[PDB]
Amino acid sequence: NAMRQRTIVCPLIENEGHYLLCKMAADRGVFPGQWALSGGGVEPGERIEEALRREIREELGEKLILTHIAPWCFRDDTRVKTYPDGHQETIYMIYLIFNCVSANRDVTINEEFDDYAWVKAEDLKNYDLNAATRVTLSLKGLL
Amino acid sequence: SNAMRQRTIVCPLIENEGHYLLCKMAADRGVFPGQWALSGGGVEPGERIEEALRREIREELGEKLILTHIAPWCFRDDTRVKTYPDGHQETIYMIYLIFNCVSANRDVTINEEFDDYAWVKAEDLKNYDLNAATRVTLSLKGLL
Repeated sequence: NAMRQRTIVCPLIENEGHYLLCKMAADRGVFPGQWALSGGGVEPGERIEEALRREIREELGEKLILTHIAPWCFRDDTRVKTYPDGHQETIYMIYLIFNCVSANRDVTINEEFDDYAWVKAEDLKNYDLNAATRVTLSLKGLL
Repeated sequence: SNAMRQRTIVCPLIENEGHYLLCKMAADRGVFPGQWALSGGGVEPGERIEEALRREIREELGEKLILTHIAPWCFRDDTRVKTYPDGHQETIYMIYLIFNCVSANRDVTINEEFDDYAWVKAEDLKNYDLNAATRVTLSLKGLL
């Protein structure tokens, strides 16, 4: 019952009353094509905002310009991952969620996603959100 | 990649009847020796962060203090030189996970990290020599 610890940095990116959501690539997860916030794990020797900027660059492209980044909220969770050989790993995850504002809307998604959208705040509640994203947006009072 | 030691810290802001618990760090150890502080410590592998918080409270403040409300509040990073009892020092890159907390009672037994403790109302906080991290946190809370 192997374990891993992951500190996840997650930007909630706003631009003119719209928030960026990304559609998870079809091969990811149990429910194909749910919408989510971007983000990923901090690497050893990396400051948390450096990790956030790296994740944004990797997933959303280097043309997206951030005008503001600030810590917002955190929580933890656990996930049991089952491997092809049948063994399972418990992943202890700490979510660090940041409020961010972008200057622009230019996004080039990587292989993690199949689509993206700048969603009007009042429209977020109509999207097929993944579980973690639903929890986060509910905390923000956006749903 | 920088070469610093890293640590995730869980930190409770503990209120009881409108007073906040401050602890005075011993003069020869800690990130902020000799100043008044919010407590806190590291998360171990396999521990949920609230379990780590509760463990740290039990170790530093004793088993009799009962936490009746705990909720994530805010986070930030910090870099500080930590002092050890043997006299050596290290620069540590820390993530602070700060929780809003309420205790049922005021029974505290402090460990060797501290040499005093007090339950302090907001109006009186600036009267204490608060460490830099504690001051930033209490400001974010609107108490300062």
